[PDB]
Amino acid sequence: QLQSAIVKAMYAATIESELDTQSAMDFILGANSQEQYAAAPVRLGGAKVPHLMPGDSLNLQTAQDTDNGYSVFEQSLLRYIAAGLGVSYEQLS
Amino acid sequence: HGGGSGFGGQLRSWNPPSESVDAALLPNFTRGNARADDLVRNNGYAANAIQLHQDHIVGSFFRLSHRPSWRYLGIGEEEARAFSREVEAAWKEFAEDDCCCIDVERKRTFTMMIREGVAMHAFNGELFVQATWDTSSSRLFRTQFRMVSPKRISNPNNTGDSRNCRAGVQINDSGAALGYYVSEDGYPGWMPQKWTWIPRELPGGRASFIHVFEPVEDGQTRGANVFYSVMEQMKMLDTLQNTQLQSAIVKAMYAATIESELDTQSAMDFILGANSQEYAAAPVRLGGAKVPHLMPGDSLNLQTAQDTDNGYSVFEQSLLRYIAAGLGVSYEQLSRNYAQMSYSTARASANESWAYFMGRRKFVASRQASQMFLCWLEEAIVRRVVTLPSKARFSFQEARSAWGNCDWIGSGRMAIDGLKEVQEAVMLIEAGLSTYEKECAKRGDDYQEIFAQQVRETMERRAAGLKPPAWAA
Amino acid sequence: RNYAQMSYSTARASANESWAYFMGRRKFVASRQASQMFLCWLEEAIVRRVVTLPSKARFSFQEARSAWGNCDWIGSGRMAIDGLKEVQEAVMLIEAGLSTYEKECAKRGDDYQEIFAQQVRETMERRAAGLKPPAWAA
Amino acid sequence: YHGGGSGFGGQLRSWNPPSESVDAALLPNFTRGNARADDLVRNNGYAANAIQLHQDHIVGSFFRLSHRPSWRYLGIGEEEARAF
Amino acid sequence: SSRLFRTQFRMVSPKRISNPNNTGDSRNCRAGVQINDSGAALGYYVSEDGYPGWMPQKWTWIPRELPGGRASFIHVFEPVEDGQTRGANVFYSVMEQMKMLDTLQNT
Amino acid sequence: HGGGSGFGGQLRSWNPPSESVDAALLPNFT
Amino acid sequence: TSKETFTHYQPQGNSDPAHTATAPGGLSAKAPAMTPLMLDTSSRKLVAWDGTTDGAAVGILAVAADQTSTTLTFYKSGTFRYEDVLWPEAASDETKKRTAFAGTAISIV
Amino acid sequence: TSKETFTHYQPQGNSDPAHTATAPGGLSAKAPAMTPLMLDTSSRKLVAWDGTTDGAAVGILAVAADQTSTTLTFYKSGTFRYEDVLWPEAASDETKKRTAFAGTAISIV
Amino acid sequence: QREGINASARYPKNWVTTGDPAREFTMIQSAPLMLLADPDEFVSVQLA
Amino acid sequence: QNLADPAYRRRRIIMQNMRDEELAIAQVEEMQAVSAVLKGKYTMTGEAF
Amino acid sequence: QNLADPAYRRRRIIMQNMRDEELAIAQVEEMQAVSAVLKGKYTMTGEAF
Repeated sequence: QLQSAIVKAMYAATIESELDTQSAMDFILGANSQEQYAAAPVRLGGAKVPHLMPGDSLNLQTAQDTDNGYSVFEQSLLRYIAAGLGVSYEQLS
Repeated sequence: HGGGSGFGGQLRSWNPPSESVDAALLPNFTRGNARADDLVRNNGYAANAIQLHQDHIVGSFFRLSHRPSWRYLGIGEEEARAFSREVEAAWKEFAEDDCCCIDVERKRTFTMMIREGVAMHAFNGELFVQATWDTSSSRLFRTQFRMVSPKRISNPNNTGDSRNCRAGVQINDSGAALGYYVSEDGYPGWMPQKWTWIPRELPGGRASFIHVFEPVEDGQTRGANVFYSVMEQMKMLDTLQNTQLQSAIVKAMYAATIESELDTQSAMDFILGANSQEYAAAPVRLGGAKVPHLMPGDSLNLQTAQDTDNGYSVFEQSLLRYIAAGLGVSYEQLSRNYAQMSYSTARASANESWAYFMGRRKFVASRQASQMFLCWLEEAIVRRVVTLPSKARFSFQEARSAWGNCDWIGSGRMAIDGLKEVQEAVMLIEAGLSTYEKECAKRGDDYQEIFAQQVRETMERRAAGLKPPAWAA
Repeated sequence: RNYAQMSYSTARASANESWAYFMGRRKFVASRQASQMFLCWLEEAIVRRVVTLPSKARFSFQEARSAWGNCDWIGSGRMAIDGLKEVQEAVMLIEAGLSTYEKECAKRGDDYQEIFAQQVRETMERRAAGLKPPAWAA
Repeated sequence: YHGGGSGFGGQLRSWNPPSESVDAALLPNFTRGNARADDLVRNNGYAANAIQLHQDHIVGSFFRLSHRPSWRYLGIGEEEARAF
Repeated sequence: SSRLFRTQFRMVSPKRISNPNNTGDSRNCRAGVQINDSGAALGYYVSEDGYPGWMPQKWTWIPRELPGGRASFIHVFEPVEDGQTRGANVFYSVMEQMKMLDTLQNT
Repeated sequence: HGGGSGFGGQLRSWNPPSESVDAALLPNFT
Repeated sequence: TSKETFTHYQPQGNSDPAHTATAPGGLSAKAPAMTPLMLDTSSRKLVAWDGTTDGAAVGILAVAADQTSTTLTFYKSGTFRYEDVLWPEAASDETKKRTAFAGTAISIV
Repeated sequence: TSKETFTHYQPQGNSDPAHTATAPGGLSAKAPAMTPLMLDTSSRKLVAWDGTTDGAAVGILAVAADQTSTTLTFYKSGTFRYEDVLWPEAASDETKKRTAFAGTAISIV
Repeated sequence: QREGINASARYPKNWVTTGDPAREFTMIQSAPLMLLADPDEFVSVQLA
Repeated sequence: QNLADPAYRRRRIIMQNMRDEELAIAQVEEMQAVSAVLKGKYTMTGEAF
Repeated sequence: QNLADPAYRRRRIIMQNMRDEELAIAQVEEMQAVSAVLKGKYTMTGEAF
């Protein structure tokens, strides 16, 4: 569950441009103006609404709930293990 | 059966390589300590937990109570208690000395050293203290102490572990510690890290080196930090929170999209306003609300984004409770999420946490403090600054435990209410099932000087001739 | 500054733990630095002779700096959450004899000798004016 | 042990912190860390709030001294100790 | 001598105390602190106030104590392990988390 | 350790200007 | 109206360090910065890399100089991309331009 | 009476690192360190640089030796001063000496 | 000499090359001059 | 049957390497000692030296 | 007769180098200032610059 949450949160947005990767990056995100593959890292400024052209899109995947019943299911299993172990569930958890 | 194979296979491939605790821990002992140090130095929760340990196990002060076994030694109570008062006064005037020279490092006091030891034993699993004789005789007591990081005890010349030499620890056949190997500092990491061998117990009866830890199985030469049960979970928690924050940053930072067929500069000028009259692109001003016009083909659509905390808070709740359970500290103490809590529930949780803390206090801080106290007491009696009773059936070196028998007083249990607990305390003392020393020790002081100061207070009050206090006649 | 969804017991617990941490840090930082500054000024005062030493001192200040200069410090105390309950606890403590004026005035951020002297003066002036004896007389 | 060895399913196979004293682990960029903390407290509301809380609760408005000399160690009378 | 007391105080920022000329760090010399073999602090190389940063800053050596035992300089911190000279700021564990939080506020 | 660079570069560029409070204030004091 | 595309300058393209050296120069024209050079056949002076004498490339100029410059400073090592360095028009083949500095501490990416 | 100057021996002229390597040696006679070297046109052996042949200079000897040394250790990288190097008397043009080590990681300053 | 270890028995040293290739090296330095005051004290013979 | 991580291999190999270097130092010390008190005409020779 | 350690010797030479470096930089700005307020127009030109 930790791994799935990590990956689903980490992949936040995506680009659907017909052009090359670096052109898409420096015309949708920005960055460039480097010092010296790894593509290019974009500095975290503010807003910077981009402009698009037909055949190009930016999609921000909404992901989903990181704890869609996982907490309550784990709580039930914790009650189970507490009963098995003979100690109070509240003290255990 | 449950441990055999697993229902429908399940754990058919998992079978831990059963070996001793030393075999489990030692191969990656250094790496585990390094990872624990990284977590504690770069994680907020780990720092909070170690701070909680520091404040609860010993608190801000530590008072000695030396109760020698007069009955065991055949010593009269009067001289026993007089000697106890003398040694208590000497120890209290020596430990908190502003000289700060209780340690040769000259940067810590007695309580600070006890807290350092508690902390490094908590996040490493063990504590090492060395007692030395300063050559300078200007001080009445020339005995000082030095804390040692567990990583400083290691096999000289990177030699492999043997039957008797395990990680720079030479032990007898019975497994008792005999000698230790220590290294000087390695900063910067370019000069030799030489080695020095120190006997744990000097033949004179004094303890040159003391290594205190809580073993979990026989033959365990080095303690293991409690972090081992939560390493990966807390690291994953930190990574998840960080990447979630970054993703929220990105999703919020991208808000609107504009698409057009003509030039980007002109499109932004004619849609977002921009400052074309003046790749810098075209930053725009932030004035009043504005509405643009667009011909077909162009479109400006804002992005609905996505809820930045879709259950991440609940996942954090569960992970934090797991980490707290692994650490042995209460969830509310660790996370400071004191919401949805009732009086009875909070009281019970604080009570169990306090019981665990008191157990750890007795098993670590009290023991090391008593050891340090007896080490100092040996020099004290040798220099005869204090005198044992002449009728001493046994000598000090014979009955070190008996002569140096002592307990300790730390920070008291601060009640959530206080009113109920102190009504309980006064009802206890009036019912007679408890006593003044017990309750004063619980609160964080000693009835002896409490009564002495009460006498001082009533004497001052009667001298001033205003009102006797509620203890007279 | 988000004091929402807080009940009395949880507020008490959070305040108690935070205050314990603060008092510990005070003792371990401010007390140390204040003691060092105070002893550095005290030695200057003692060599300037503006203060008087006991004649039969077994040891001199140079070797007994910690002994002569031993002191404690009191900052602003734990401010009350309710007040009425705290003063009830204090008065029942002093009635039960389980506490002392020094440490209760300490936790209230006061000095026992100072308050005693002020009470003496107030009682004296009240008697002189013939208004009413305070609740400490004879 | 087992968790600190390599991690579940590899996972933390690249996490290999170097084992050194905090002096070796901090002094290289000690000034840089102090600069980061200083700028953070100077130009963040929350850090300034925390610092203000520390300042106002660690000591408070006043700070009184109570000199309690070791009169028992010095072998001096209580009245002389109190006068001193 | 206009005052009865000759003692006066002056704060020293941690930046004001450092290795002279930003040189390396030896066993006895670490970040402008000269210590003995056992690690006890002996002397300090305090840089003068280099404001504005144009005039060449100079370092001055000061013993921790005078020969008479007077503590001319006082260094107070909470060490975390043996052989530690300079303390660690409390914020050091949460710097980047709080920084990213501020960036999130702005964005 | 965390003061160096952070997670995956992260604050790879944040290098605040260690300086006096006067250097922080006076240049933009007015 | 008046807009520009701003980018930083990238002398390097990798983590290989670049080192410099100074040698007497015999340039006859204004040679701009980042220009390849070669040795003189007779006087063993330094001249701009013509692009025709194959295999005689020695280094790349660091700071633009002129005829009056007795000595010139040139990178004796490092990596450079294709477009950052200008080339003489005599060298007209991409392969020749790419491999002119082969066998020396100068590399082209 | 006798005046003796204490001077620091600093062969390197720049911070650029200097590297050492070993190769078969065919020294004709005694030769101290900081000596230009060359490859025999036929036997591919290392010998003292003539001082006249162009481009023959390759490396700088690192340790004194003689004909008995089958293998010689020499510098292949770094920068050194004109005076710090003992050159063969055949070399007589200052520009030639300066540009002799052109095209290799050994440079003069 | 940076740490004033000019006189020492041994000297382990550790570092890693920078740049694109990152490889670690381990070093040891010393200079023994095993000596004896009086050679005449010992007598060496080759049996035959 | 029980693999080890590359970093564990690193620590093992570096410990072995430092042991080997220490053994080499012991070798050269012993060789110098035996040459010295075996002939008194103790050479000190080697390439790159 | 009173010989010091080579480590302290290195410290001494490092201090001497620092002082020489400081004098060298100071004289540069001194020349800048004298050129500036003696003729106004002021050009800077160095080898490899």
